[PDB]
Amino acid sequence: LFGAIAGFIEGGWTGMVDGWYGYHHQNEQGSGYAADLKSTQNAIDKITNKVNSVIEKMNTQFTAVGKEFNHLEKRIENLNKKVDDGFLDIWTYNAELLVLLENERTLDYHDSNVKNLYEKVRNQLKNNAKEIGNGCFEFYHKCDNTCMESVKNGTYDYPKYSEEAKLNR
Amino acid sequence: KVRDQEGRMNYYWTLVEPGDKITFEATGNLVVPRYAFTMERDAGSGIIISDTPVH
Repeated sequence: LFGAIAGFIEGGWTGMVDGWYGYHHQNEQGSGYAADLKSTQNAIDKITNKVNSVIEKMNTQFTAVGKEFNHLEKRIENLNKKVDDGFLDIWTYNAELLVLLENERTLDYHDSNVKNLYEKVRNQLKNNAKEIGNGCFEFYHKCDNTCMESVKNGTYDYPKYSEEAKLNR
Repeated sequence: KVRDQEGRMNYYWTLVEPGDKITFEATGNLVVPRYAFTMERDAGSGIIISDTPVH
């Protein structure tokens, strides 16, 4: 558990519908949502792979579990029942535990993705911005839509805005 | 007496291999075959006992 989903970010965004993890920017040119498509696609691929691994690893074979025994073959009927009950117990325990564990894995996987996005942005801005605490960054320098498109992309030019940010810090 | 009869009839079956022969010899009490079944088998399945309709 990393502490982002239901942590220092206390809620999801219903408005942001074009992805799973994203940004919300507020400039003098306006406000908007913009999902991070690369991280969302990576998450989709990995969750898809997990679903495929759980579903497409069964390797079932043709069988007929029903067997008929007469009144004088009660012991063999009991053996067949025992086999069936043992298989049922093994499979129910394994299925329940597997689902319970992989649900944890998926939820912590998403929580790690959100944290990683936050740390990437934070390390990319350094001291040009102030960390509010809710999960947000208030810029010390006035920067436009191109600046935040660069921050989303990962090409923030810190030296460009450093001198501007020093005066207001 | 079950089904109005006090005697009995035991029913027997066998599989004759290709090229093999079956021989019946009797002085009485024999219910001879009339129809045999040329049969070819597979891996095996079961018998579903149900009232569900067949479609």
